[PDB]
This record gives sequence, structure tokens and C-alpha cells, in this order.
Amino acid sequence: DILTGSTASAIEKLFNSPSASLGARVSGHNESILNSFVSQYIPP
Amino acid sequence: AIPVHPTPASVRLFEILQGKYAYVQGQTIYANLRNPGVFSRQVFTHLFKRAISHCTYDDVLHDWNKFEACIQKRWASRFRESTFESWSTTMKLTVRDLLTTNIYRVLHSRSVLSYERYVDWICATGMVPAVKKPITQELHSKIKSLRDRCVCRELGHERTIRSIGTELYEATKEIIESLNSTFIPQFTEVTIEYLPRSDEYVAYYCGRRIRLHVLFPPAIFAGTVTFDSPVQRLYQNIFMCYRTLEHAKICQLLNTAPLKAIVGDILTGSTASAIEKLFNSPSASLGARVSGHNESILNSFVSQYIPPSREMTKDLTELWESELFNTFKLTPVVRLYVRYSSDTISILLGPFTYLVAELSPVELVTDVYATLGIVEIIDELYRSSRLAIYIEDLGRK
Amino acid sequence: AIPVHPTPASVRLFEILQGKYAYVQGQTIYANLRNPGVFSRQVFTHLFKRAISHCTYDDVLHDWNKFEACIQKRWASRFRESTFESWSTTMKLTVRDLLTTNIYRVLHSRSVLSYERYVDWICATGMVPAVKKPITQELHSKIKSLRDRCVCRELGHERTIRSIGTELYEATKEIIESLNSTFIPQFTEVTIEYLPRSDEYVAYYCGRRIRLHVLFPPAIFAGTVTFDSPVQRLYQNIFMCYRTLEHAKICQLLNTAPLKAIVGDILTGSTASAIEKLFNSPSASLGARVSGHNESILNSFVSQYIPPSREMTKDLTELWESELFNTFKLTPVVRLYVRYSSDTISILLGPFTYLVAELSPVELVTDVYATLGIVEIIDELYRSSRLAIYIEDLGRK
Repeated sequence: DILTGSTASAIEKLFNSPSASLGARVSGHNESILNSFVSQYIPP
Repeated sequence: AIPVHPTPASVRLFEILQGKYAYVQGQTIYANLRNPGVFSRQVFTHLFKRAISHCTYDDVLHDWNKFEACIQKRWASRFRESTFESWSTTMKLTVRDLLTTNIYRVLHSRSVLSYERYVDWICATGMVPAVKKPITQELHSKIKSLRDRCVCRELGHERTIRSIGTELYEATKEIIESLNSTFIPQFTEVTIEYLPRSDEYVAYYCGRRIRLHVLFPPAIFAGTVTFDSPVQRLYQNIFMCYRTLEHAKICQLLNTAPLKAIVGDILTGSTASAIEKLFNSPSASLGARVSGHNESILNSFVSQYIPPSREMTKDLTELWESELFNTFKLTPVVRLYVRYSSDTISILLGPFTYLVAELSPVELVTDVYATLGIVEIIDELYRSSRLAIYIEDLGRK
Repeated sequence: AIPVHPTPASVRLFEILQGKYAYVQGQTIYANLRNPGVFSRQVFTHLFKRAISHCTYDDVLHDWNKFEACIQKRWASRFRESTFESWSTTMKLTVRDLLTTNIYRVLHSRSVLSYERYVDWICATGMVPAVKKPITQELHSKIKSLRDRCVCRELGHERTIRSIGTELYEATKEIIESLNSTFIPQFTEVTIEYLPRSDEYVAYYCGRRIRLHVLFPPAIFAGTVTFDSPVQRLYQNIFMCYRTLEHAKICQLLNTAPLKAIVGDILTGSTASAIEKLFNSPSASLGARVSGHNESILNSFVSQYIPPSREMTKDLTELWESELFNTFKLTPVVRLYVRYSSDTISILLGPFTYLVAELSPVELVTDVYATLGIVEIIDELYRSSRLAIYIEDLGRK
């Protein structure tokens, strides 16, 4: 369906998906963050 | 007691051969060994060999003596020599035209036996079911019609042609019984079962136990069934390739909004109305949310990672070509052309001609006869014939 | 009981051959096997072979004896030799001009039988319907007119030409009945149906059950119908390619505003009025909104990702060429030129000449006769003729 679709309904499907925004958490219920970095490493 | 064939594992494994998941450029070589092809060639060269070699030498002796007496009453060693050569050439043309037109109408005729369906079982399962079909009554009339076509070819006036055509009627009779006696079911409608006690394999073609040859036995290692045929091995690489093409199209549709945000007719158009259509579209601005109704964001980053897709299918195509060449030992013409070569005739036509199709009095192909024209077979089968020595024996007066 | 052909799955599969979705450079090779082409060649070489070889030798004997007596009254071994050679050359020219002009007017003549429509069923479905057409009365006059054209060619004064032209009238008679007796419907207006009980295939050409040959049976795996022909396999790759060309034009029209924003005649013009037109246009500034009437934005990023489109169609073209070459075994001239070669004649012209077109007394083509000129056929069919031996027999006095 995605590989063969109308590409207007297919974009309208994916833009409400839960697979469109990563939400990550690091906490111990009192512990604070100090810095954040992002990397796109893909192994060979 | 354990199901084998109609499972979501195996029927998924059959549709890869039809082309449904990751059809790439290497898989097209698999259709180079599903033609009728060589099997029409070996039925041809068997009926040509039997119809020629059964003839005698003494009938040719008085036939040329009938010929030279007809030329002695018309028009002396040079005179006999040009008449002898003409006679031999005319005889070769008549024998060539007296077989190859009779042999095609029985070749391209409908046969319940299909070499195309036998390959689809050898690949991807390793075992072949067969069904007995006794006879059907219209083929008896098709035996009579070629027999009514046989005496119509007897209308010519020569001694050897009556003796050649009689066995050719008999030789095409015994082949056409066997080429319509065994029917092979498609890939559905039959189940193959494994009872563990005295472990054999049983087929059920609509509630009837039929014959089933096993060529490479599947290994049943106590939880599942794994086959030996060279599609079971490529089963893991194909789905590892196909689930990225389904994943790259996911990554290519999330990176289609020209601007992204944290929230806390087209192919042939006027191109002014087309831009005016898309600029009010809901597909022009991504709005993504991450909240638990009290939870706050701290940072935001954006990346345009698109996974490799043209790299996976290049490798998959090379792997498919290598797997096909090695297991069945096909030899390319250098690619330019992909042919059969003799180790493939023993491994594919071997268990077909002798084991499932009950064809006893038939030789296999020679690897030069497998792919070299059709008229290139006929002249060499005339040169290697037992008749051509009898003709060249007449060269010494 | 289950519909097969008039479905949105199959009629979508037919328009790919017409060229409607992803027509790329590889698909143009498919039109290299839809010409009338070889079928006009085998009708030609059958009527040339029948009209030559039926002639005798004794008629040529007194015809040259009629010739040399006409040259003995005018102008002695060297004298006979130059007259013999001239006679033979004149005879060859007359026989060549007495066939090839009569054989073209019956070749390019309208035939209800089209080899072009039979290929469009073999590809993309695998099965061919046929309709019986008994006769039409203007063709009886077209039989009489070529018969009135036959005795007009009898106006020449030679013995062999009256005997050659009589069978040529008869040989073109039996062909022209069969080349107008079977009509093939286009791709619409017929439905093909599958009843499951005693499962055969039935065609309905406007409420009448007609003949239908099945060459590769489609596998009906309990939910859908999948065909075997080499367009069903490429059905998934073409739409995976075509839905990115429709998607790249979406990405190329959102990245056309020179400035983007978060909101909380042209081809031949004066180029000063053209800039003055576009600078007031609504197609010069993208305004995108993301709100739920209380919801606030937190970040904004911009990316110019355009998906690969020239990479998909390069691969699709290579895949199409490979699929066409392997399934039908065409051999290129090295590309420079793409030809038929003998394994394609058995797989395409085989079930046409003998199975759907009721053409019994006809041989297939030789692979050197398939694509080698037209005059290159005629001289070799004269050299391999049964008449040329009778001429060379006269060389020895």
C-alpha cells in the first residue's frame, strides 16, 4: 500500500503516525540534564 | 502428522518465484530455464533418430537402381556421376521435408505434461508431485488424424518413404501417450504431508493419495521445516532487502515537508494552478508532538537520513545471479546469452525424463544439441545417421 | 464464478503496454517484437517453396530443347555453352519476377488475423482468445481477381510458367482462407471467466462462448489472480517507480518559493514584464501554518530534500531490457540491432501458427531466414530449390 499508493493519502497517513517523532527520556525522577548531542553514525 | 506445504512460511516462499516481493535484475535469469526449450529439443532429436536409423540398406539399393534406370532411358561414367549426385540431393531434401513438418504438429500440440511446472517445484521445494491421467478419448482421434495424415504423406512414390513413415507413426504414437499421461498440479490445491512414523511423504490432490518424488529431502529439525532448494537459502536475504524498500519509502515521505516544526494532473498541469493547489495543501508542513500533558521539551535536532536502497538491490541482484549459476551450473556466452550445459541436463532433465515422466526408450540431449539452432541439428543428425554411410557406400560404383 | 479479466487489477496491467504510467527506455524493446515482421516472412517463404518445388524435370527438358532449337536457326560446343548460360539466367529472372509481385499483393492485403494483437495477449495475460469468422463475400471476388490476374500472367509463352502459376493460385487460395478466418479481440470487450468446478477458462465475446487457448495458466491462490506472463512480475517495480515521479513533482513544487516562512508567454517574453508579473504573484512566498488555536511552536527547520528520480528510472530501464531478453531469448546485434533468434520462434510463432491460427501445411522459419533481407531469401531459396539441381543436371550435355 505504501510502496504503491496515491502519494497524497500516503503522506496524509504518515504525517499523523507515531513513527514520525522520536521522544527519548533520561531521568531518575530528580536528575537533570546538562547537554545534548546528536549523531548519525551507521556502522559499516 | 506435521503440516509442510500449506503454511504461511511455504506459500510465501512460492510467490517469490512469481515475483511479488523484491524482484530484481538477477531473478530474471530464473526464467531462462523455465522455457519448454530443451525438452522440445530432445523429443525432436529422439523421433528424428528413430525414424532414420531403422531403415535398411537393400531398399536404397534398388531405389537408386529404379532411379538410374529412369535416367538411362532419357539422356558414361561422368554421365552416371552427375545423376547420382542429383538423386542423393533430392533424396536428402525429401527426407528433410518428410519429417520436420510432421514432427512439429505433434510437438506444439497441447500436452498435460508441462516442463514449466516441474521447475517451479524443483526450485523452492525440492520435491515434485505427479498425478496419473489414464487417457482421454479425443487423443485417440488425434492418433487417427495423424494416421490419416500419415497415408497422405504416403502419396509420394518412393520405396524408403513408406518404410520411414510407418515407424514415425509408431514412434509418435508411443511418445504422445506419455506426454499426456502425467499432470502436474500448480503450486496450490495439493498438500504434502510428513508422517513421522516410517517417515515418508504423502500428497493429497483433492482427497486422493498420489505419487510424489523427493529429490532433495527437507530437514525437519524438530520445530520447523527447512528445504534444500536454492530459494530457501535466499529467503533471508530477500526479505532483508524488501523490508528496506518498504522502509526507504517511509523515510522519503517524512522528509517531504519543506519546513518542519515542533508543536508544543500534477505530472501534466498548468504549473501555476498546480503550485496554487499545493501551497494550501496539508502536505506542506510537518507538525510533530511529544507530550505527556505535563512534560516539557529540552532540545530539538533535525536529520535527513535516508537508508541505502540502491546499494542493497545491487548486491541482491549479483547474489541471485551467482546462486543460479552455481547450483544449476549454467554457462553464459560471453553477458550476451545464457545457455544450458551438460551438468544441468543430468541435474534437471535427469529426474524428469526417467523418474516422473514415464519415458523409457529415450536418450538425453548432447550439450551441443541443447542450444544450437534447429536446422543445425537436422543436418548433423543426417551426417551422423546410419543412412548416410549407406549412401556413401554407393559412391564406389 | 470468480471474475478474472475486467477488473481494476488487470485493465491497469494492460495499459502499461500501451504506455501510460512509467514508459522508460527499456520498454521500447517490447515494440521490437510486435511488428507483422517474421509472420509476413514465413508466409512468403512457404508460398515461394511450394510454387517452386512442385515443378517437374521433363518439362524443363523440352523447354530448353525449345530454346536451343530457336538459337540453332539463328547463329559448336562453345556456341552451345554461351546460349545455355543466357537461357538459364533469363529463366531465373522470369521466375523471380513471376512470384514476388504476385506474392506481395496478397501479403499486404487486409487480414482479420493480426499478429500484433496476439502478442499483447501473450505478454501481460498469458492466454489468447480467438473468434471464428466463417467467410466474407468480397474475398471470393478477391480470389477471382487474383485468378483473373493469374491468367494475365499466363500471357507469357513458356511451358514451366503455366505449371508454376497454377499451384501458386492454389497455394495463395488456401492461405487466404485461413488468414481471414480468425479474428482476435483487442483487450477490451471480452471477459475471461474461471468456473472452479472442473476448472477451465471460458470467454464471452458479447454473449457468445468462443475458443480460448491457455499458454501459461494463471495461479489463483484463493484471494486473487496472478498471471505468469512477464508483465505481472514487473508490475510491482513499475508502480514503485511511477509513484516517485508523481512524488518528485510534489517535492519540486514546494521548494519553488525563494523565501519560506512560519505563519503564526513566460518561455518567450520581454523578461522585464515577465519579472514584473512574477514579483506580484501568489507563487512567490510559502506561508505554512501549524496550530490548534492554542498550540505554540517551539522550533523550525528547513530542508531541501528531493527524492531520487533519475536513479529509479535508470534501473527500471535496465531491468525491462533484461526481462525482455531472457523470457523471449532475443539476441542483439552488437547495441546496434535487436533480432529474433530460433528459441523465440518456438515460443511465440509455435502456438500461433499451429494452435490458434488453423494453419496446417506450413513450416516454421529458419533463424537465418528470420531477419536477413528479402532478396537475400529469394536467391538462397533458388539455390536450395529442387529446380536448381534439375538445371545443373543439364550442364553435362
